[PDB]
Parts: sequence; structure tokens; C-alpha cells
Amino acid sequence: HDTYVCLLSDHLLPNVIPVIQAPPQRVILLYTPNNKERVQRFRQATESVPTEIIEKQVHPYQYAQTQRICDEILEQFPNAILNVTGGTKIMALAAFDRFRHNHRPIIYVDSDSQRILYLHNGESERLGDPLTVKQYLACYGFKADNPKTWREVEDLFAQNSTKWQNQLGRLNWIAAQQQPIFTLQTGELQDLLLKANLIKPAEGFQFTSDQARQFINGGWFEHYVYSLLRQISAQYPIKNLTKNIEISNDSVSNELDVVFLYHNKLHVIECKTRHFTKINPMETIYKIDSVTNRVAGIKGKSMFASYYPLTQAAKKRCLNNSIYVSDQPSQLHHQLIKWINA
Amino acid sequence: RLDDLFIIHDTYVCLLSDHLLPNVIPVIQAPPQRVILLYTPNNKERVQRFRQATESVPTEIIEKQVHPYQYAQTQRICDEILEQFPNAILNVTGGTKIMALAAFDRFRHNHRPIIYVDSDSQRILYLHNGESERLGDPLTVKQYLACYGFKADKTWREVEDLFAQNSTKWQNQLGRLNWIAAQQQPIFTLQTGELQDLLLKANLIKPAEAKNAGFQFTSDQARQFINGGWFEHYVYSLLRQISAQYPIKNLTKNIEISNDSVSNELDVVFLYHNKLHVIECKTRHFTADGKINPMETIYKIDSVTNRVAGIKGKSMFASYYPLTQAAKKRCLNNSIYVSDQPSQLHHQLIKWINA
RNA sequence: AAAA
Repeated sequence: HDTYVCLLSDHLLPNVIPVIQAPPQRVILLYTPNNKERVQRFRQATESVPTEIIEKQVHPYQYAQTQRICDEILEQFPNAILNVTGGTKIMALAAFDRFRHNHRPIIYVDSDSQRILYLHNGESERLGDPLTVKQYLACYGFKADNPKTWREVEDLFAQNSTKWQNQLGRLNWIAAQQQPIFTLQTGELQDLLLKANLIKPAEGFQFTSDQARQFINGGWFEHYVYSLLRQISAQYPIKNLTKNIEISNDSVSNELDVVFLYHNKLHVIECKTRHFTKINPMETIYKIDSVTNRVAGIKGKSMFASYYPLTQAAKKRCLNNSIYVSDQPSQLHHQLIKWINA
Repeated sequence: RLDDLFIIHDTYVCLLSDHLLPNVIPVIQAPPQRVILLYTPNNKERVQRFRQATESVPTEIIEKQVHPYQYAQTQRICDEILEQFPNAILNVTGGTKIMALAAFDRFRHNHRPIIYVDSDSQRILYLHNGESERLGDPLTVKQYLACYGFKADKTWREVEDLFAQNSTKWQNQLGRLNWIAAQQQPIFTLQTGELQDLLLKANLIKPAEAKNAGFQFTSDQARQFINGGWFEHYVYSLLRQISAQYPIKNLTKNIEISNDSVSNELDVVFLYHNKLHVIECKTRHFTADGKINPMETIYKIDSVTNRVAGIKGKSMFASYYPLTQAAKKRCLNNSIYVSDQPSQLHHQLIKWINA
């Protein structure tokens, strides 16, 4: 754990995981032209860990120049260890060659099997779960900004989602548009919202508060999904479970409905339905695909959870985009367990 | 010279992975006698994409299974390949680093040629001798899409040029007519002026009431043209001009791209330096207040172009209407080139295509 | 093709 040599590239996670697990004295970061901002991401991700960071520039596609930099590093730090997981194959082949020639340890992080491979001796080790959500987001340039009676309604809405589909969808729309006075047919649902004090009659009905409006504006379903994951957390080791995280990189901001870490992979659920004529899921699928790839990277996992049934086309695009889909709140607990395992 | 290497070296060994392009480009350029495809478990569909991409160039194809994360086992398979085909050449661009390190090691030990495809500089690097060669441009749009499992399914030119040149001064009038055309509102008002005279003279609008208190489109094709179609033609016509000096390939408008499960419509696509270029230039999504809302379009561009064109694919968002700072910042964040100033588009297209 |  003396000197750790990392090759920086699009995905910093496999360089950061070993440094958080077992802090070395020194990290040598091999960065490439126009990517010095990756050095700053690496510092931000490892801020919690006292460690000296040395930066060295190499060309992504120059075998000989990478061989020369590794030779220089091994002269100055003979007890160096190489993380060969990052970089181009040119960078990685060059560095492997010089570290092998000097009989040095060489590690590769396999996130599929959650193992560190020791390429020098063929051995391996299970990874821990060292990452927080803060550290994971930092690797992608992102930082975070941010009643008893109503939980009962949330469970009844979830259990009755098929038969109250249209009424709840319509109330979501009304709440989204901030339409101050609205009609609702007499029935179990109107009685329930009146008894729960979510709606009151107009001097027609109105929401009893902005909080009540937010709750009917798909807020109930966001809390339902979060509350299933708190239950599931009791039996599966989900980490850093958070609702309504607001993340920025200084150029864009994204809101994420529910996020957690499991086996060092960020899991993102989209379960706000207030984007979307009705509800328009196609615009939501494109957003999930775009944002989750930028925020959670290639090993990140995305789910689209809905109280309203999705069309065949929407389900086919989700399958095509590797987005797990639940449009049956009755089945969500079982589906969350299936998704998390996988 | 790659044609030369494939006369002396009969057998091309490549490692299959998410991006088949760097294995396919050398095979289309210079067809070898035999290809050995190293595929991994649950990814036999990559063998089928490779066959489909190289259908125009039938060779002998041998398939061999390897584990993505087993160094010693990949070393043994490469040893076996080199025993049976001693004149093998390795394309080390594909695969995991474990696959690639294992194969490199055995091919280096046997003093074999080893190539790596650099799409940034458009070069084949010969890792055995430090030499390199410019790639050609034999790749078609059909072959490119096959690597990602996809298949491809009047008087008014004067008006088009005047709209492009006057986009700043007619911004609001043209935006408003785009909205009307999008909503299919059949009868509309227009202030008297240069623009009304132009549309009347071009026969794009005709009067609908006396005293020109109302107008209508002269046809559905006239409506389509006012529904941002004029700007789509402007963009395509800049690419025809540029084609006269730059080797843009397979320039297409309004392409339908499908796999088994999804279809995507794309405004303008071409190949340049073996990279797929996608332009979004359709104006058809408005709010209730008639403003364009670009954010939903940016997410679609980001999602579709990454699936259809892969990580080296290039996307641009072109508009005649000014975009908000936030929309421009999301485009920058998502590596989408953005133009909201038709006066600058030619220069921006040249910058974009040359990175 | 810069954790495949």
C-alpha cells in the first residue's frame, strides 16, 4: 500500500474503490490531454482519505511514451503497484509490460463478479462496499444540493392502483397544473381523500395544503417506493438510500427520485409520473436513459416504476435500453427484489 | 500497409465486445482469408452482428468462446490458435483488458503482427513495430448500423434561402407560423410586410377572407415546409455544399432505423471518417404558449444516438430559434454540438465534422 | 475502441 499507479479515463470508479478500501501513501495519476479535470474528480472522490496525489501526463495512443513514464515511476518508486483497469488498451498494455518486467503487483477490478484480480499471481479477493453515494457521484463530476394519516392512503392507492388508475392519474394532472378547484365523482376515493384531509370542499374541492397537492402530484408513489426499499434494507444490504436527490456538475442539474448503492452500483428509480396530453412515459424513458448513463455510468442500474400501466412500445424501449420496468404497484416488492439480484 | 499484411498473414483474430466497429473496419478495408472471432458467454449475438456487418465481404469465420476475466485460460486459447495458424494477426482493440492483455502477451511472444484501431486520429497502429497507416472510408451506413443491430427501413428554394438569411429579423413571425402549422390551425392572420408578400408570391399561403384578414396554407406540403421543413432543407443543402469539398458519405434525410423491438426516425445522417453523424433539425414540439421546449429533444438525441451510433457517434442539435443557456449547457454536458444561429451553421458543421 |  506504498505507491498506487492509476490510468484515468471515463470511469474513475475502479481506480477509486481500491484507494477508499485501503488508503495508500501515494497515488500516481496518469491523465491525458484535455482531461486534467479527471484528476480533480479523483481528488474530490477521495477527499475523505489523506493521500498524496502526483499527476503525470501521457498520450492515450502512444505505447512507447507510456512505457517511458512507467519506467520513470518505477525508478523513483520501486514498490509501486499498478491498477491496470483504467485507460485505453494502449496505456494499459504499456504499463502492464513495464510492471510485469519489474515483477510488480498488478490489480484489475472486475465489477461483474465484485472481485480484485491479482494478474501477477492469478489470485483474487472479494471487494467490500466502501463507496458512499457522495463518492460515487464525485467520480462523474456530480455533487448533491439536497403525516401518519397519509401513509395509510399511500398503501391503499398502491393496493387499488388498477381500479383507481384513471381517478388518481386525473388528480395527479390537476395537482401538476396547480388547478385550485376541481371535481371528483363520489366514491371510496373521494371519501378517503376527505377523511385523510388531503382535499376539502370549495366555498367542487381544493387541496387542503401545498403539501397535500405535492402528495397527490405522484409524491405518494415516490414515498411508497422509498418505504418498500427501507423494508427491503432490513434483509438486503442496500446503502445510502435517498429520496429526491438534487445533483449538479456546475453545467446541468438533475433531480433523482430514489437512489441507493448495492454492490458498488448506483441504483436509480424514476417513480415521479408528473412529466406527461394522459401520462406520457416515452419522454420519461429518454430522460432515464440519458441522465442515468451520465450520473451512474455504464455499471449503473435504472428502473422505471409506475402506478399507471405502460403501453407495449414503452416496455419494448425499456427492455432495449436495459431499464427495468414495474407498472403494477401490487408486485413492486417482489420486482424490487428480482431487480436487485439480477 | 494492411492489404500487404493480409497477403503474408492469412488469419485475423479479433476480440468481440460492445463496439464491433474496430474489428469490422479492417475486414471491409482489406478482406482476410480467415477471421477467428473470440466471443464471450451470453454474447453469441455479437458473432451474428459481425457476419451481418461483413456480409458484402464473405470470408471463412471461425468462432471461439473465452471468459472475459480469465487471463491464463485466454493465454491457452491464443497458444492453441497460434499452433494451428502460425501466420495469425491480432486486432487487440476489442475485448476486456484481461482478454486483450492475454492475447497481446502470446502474439508478442510469437513475434506476430498486432494492430490497434485509433478512431480519434483515424489510424491503424502496428504495435509490433511502432508504424501506423491512415484508415480508408469503405464503411457504409448499412454496415455501421449492422454493428449495433440496426437496419435502415418546388419554387420554394428561394424562400428557404431568404428564411435562413432573415432568421434573426423574421424570428418571431417564422416561429409563430411554425406553431400554427404544427397545430394544423387551418386559417390564420399575418401582418402585411415583406414576409406576407414572399409567402403569397411563393404560393405557400393564399387568402381565406376578403381584405386579407385571414390566410390558409395552399397545401399540406406548404404546411410541412412552414412547420420547420424549410430549415431541415437549409441544413441538408449546407451538407450538399460541404460534400463538394469534404468526403461526407451516405448523406440521408428522414431515415427510419429499427432493430427487432424499437424504431427511431432521424432528421439527417451521414458518415465522415467512419463515424456516424446525426443532426436533429426538426421544429415540431411547442408548449400551449407556442414556445419551443428543447429539453425533451436533447434527452431523446442523447438516448437514441448512443444506442444507434455508439460512443464514437456524433450528434448535433440545429435550430433557427434561439435556445436558452440551460439547453446549451445540457448539450455541452452530453457532447451534443449545438447551433441556434443559422448564419454560423456552415462554419459549425465544418468544426463539428473535424472535431 | 478510455471497468468489454
